[PDB]
Amino acid sequence: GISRDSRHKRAATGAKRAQFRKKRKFELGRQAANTKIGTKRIHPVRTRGGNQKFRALRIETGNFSWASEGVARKTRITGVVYHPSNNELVRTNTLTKAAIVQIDATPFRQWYESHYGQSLGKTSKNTERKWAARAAEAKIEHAVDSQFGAGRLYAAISSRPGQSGRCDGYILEGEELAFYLRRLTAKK
Amino acid sequence: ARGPKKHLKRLAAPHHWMLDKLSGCYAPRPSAGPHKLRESLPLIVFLRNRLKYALNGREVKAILMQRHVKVDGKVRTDTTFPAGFMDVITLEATNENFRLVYDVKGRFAVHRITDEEASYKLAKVKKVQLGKKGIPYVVTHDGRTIRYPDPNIKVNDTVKVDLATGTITDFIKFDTGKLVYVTGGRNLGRVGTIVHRERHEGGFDLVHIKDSLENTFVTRLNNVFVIGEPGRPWISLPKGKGIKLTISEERDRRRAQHGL
Amino acid sequence: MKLNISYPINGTQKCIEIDDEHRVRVFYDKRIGQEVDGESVGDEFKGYVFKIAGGND
RNA sequence: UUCAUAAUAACUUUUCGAAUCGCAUGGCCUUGUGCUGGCGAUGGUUCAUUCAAAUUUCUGCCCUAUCAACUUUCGAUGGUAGGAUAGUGGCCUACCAUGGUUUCAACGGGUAACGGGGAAUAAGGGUUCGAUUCCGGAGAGGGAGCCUGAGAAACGGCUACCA
RNA sequence: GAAACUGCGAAUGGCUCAUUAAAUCAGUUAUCGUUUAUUUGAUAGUUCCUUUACUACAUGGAUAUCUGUGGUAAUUCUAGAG
Ligand SMILES: [Mg+2]
Ligand SMILES: [Mg+2]
Ligand SMILES: [Mg+2]
Ligand SMILES: [Mg+2]
Ligand SMILES: [Mg+2]
Ligand SMILES: [Mg+2]
Ligand SMILES: [Mg+2]
Ligand SMILES: [Mg+2]
Ligand SMILES: [Mg+2]
Ligand SMILES: [Mg+2]
Ligand SMILES: [Mg+2]
Ligand SMILES: [Mg+2]
Ligand SMILES: [Mg+2]
Ligand SMILES: [Mg+2]
Repeated sequence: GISRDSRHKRAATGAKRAQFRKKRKFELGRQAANTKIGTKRIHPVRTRGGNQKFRALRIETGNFSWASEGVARKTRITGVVYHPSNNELVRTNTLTKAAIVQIDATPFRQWYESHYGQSLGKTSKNTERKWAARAAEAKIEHAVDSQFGAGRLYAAISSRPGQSGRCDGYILEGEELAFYLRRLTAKK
Repeated sequence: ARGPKKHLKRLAAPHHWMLDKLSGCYAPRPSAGPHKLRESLPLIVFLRNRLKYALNGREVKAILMQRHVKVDGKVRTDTTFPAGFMDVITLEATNENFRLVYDVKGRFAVHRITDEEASYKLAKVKKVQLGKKGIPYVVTHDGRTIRYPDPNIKVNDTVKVDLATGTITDFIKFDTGKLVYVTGGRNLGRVGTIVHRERHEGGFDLVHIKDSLENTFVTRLNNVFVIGEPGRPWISLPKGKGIKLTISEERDRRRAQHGL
Repeated sequence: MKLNISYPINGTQKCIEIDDEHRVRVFYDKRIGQEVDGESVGDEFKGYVFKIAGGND
């Protein structure tokens, strides 16, 4: 149906290319998934070469990830917080690649309580040396700390949730993190 | 149309079958396998047109079902298996083993090989790459992939293959002054030495290859298959031995040799 | 009209042609997947319990 | 090369890792019917290869200025991002820029045009023809839409509307 | 071994030339830009989740062909139970 033909597109100059052949399967491109965050659902699809290519549908949760530490968790999503293609996907709350989003952050705390155990927002004798050997490694970039206290970090998902099925993404850190915050204050 | 093609029409039949213009609308499509459509040789052509052990396709089919036929160790019951270049076809009834090697003309030849040497198959590369479990592996243009090769088996360099077991006996490096058999159209089935390797960025590696007679010629690397170092090629080659004579030279040898 | 009665366990089943209209009027306005009584269907059937499943226009 | 490949982090409506099958009945006694083992079949993972597949590079078409402008509201040209796709992409969407082609014939029209291999003619140069045994491409009354499937926008499949 | 499900095939061949004039097509590259059943080559001790009494020498109920019960003016239409 929704084909990807170079057949259509008039032409490089203008010459309205005549409809050579009825459009083919191998040219096709299916309906856009635009997956929400409202009760976890996935349908697969039989693509080229068989291939189960899972289409995410109202996907809740995805494993959003640190940089400094290098970790990700069974992390709940909250909402579509800013999408730099089209703002249409912000209000409808449709999740998409490179969309800025908010992360429940409780799993990012619970695991951080082990990793270092210094706590973010504001027992046993030999562990105290592993606790002491670790920690004071990463100080974290302020916005992430306040967002840790908010229970709502700023990720920027990088899976393709109509292709993949998985809604797995990436916690914003540093410059890009500093940038998308300015756009969030511009939009709000 | 609508996916891959199942027939192969006889005029389209690659010429080095030497398939007959008449006596069939179709040709046997060489099935999928280790060798490319036109570079292969399906067994029907081999057993019928070439050797004449069968008088028709029926008899070839049965010949494969009873089953003394063994292309590269394994048996085959496939009338149109791609028995390509280097493929050791052993018929245990008659003991008439054949390696598949190009006559100087270009068209493949019956070489009635030993017990004996027909036991390894020389094979090229292709890749060098690595796979999962970090295993380094080598691939032969002439079909197979062989695991765990010697690190300095490089690309466009031959490899002797144990064939029955399927491992590595030995390898010949590719470089200057090394006997090289040829598998490219016009220079196809000639033999020579190697002088240059024009490197060329993107547009195909060339190789300047003087024969015994020292008539120079050029090919591409992909159409070249290193049979050894000069003097000792690792395969027993047919009468002619990769020389490729002139037209008058062939006319001379024919009308000189008249022994009734 | 005809009926298509079938006993499960024994595996014995029969044609019952019914010309009398009152006998057939019990089944009217029911749906495939329900229980029926033996007495209202006829005089030959009494005490039985049918199960309406299946049919044809 | 952001490659092959290897690591640290996890997830996941946690894929795959044989509750499968035909011939053969061997080897040790801890003398149980014990533990053991041959020749095959299919299946199944990504890597290979083959058959291919989609794109795509360059260059190349018949007549017409009694077609000199055309494309850009309704993607035209480019960009950023996504969306989709097996995948590249104005293939689609948002926001932005104003490009793009043109007398070295754009655009338009015509074609009693499917393209090529070739054919006839036959000094050389050529002309005209190529529906037609091979190779591509299309189509299965039209135009759509899709199921299954590795591969179909199938039509000796289906859904519809027109005829 | 009829029948049937599963498998695979029916996207091949065949016909035709309506479209179609940078489109197709020819050679030429490219896919470091992709899918590829089949093909013949390759190959998975880690499923366990505290480790003093647990399905593994084998887990479950269905559905077809069948047994009949039928319809129809028609049809390679098939509804119910076992
Ligand atoms: Mg066809
Ligand atoms: Mg290259
Ligand atoms: Mg990589
Ligand atoms: Mg695969
Ligand atoms: Mg993109
Ligand atoms: Mg026409
Ligand atoms: Mg023409
Ligand atoms: Mg033609
Ligand atoms: Mg015509
Ligand atoms: Mg054709
Ligand atoms: Mg007609
Ligand atoms: Mg159709
Ligand atoms: Mg057809
Ligand atoms: Mg038809």
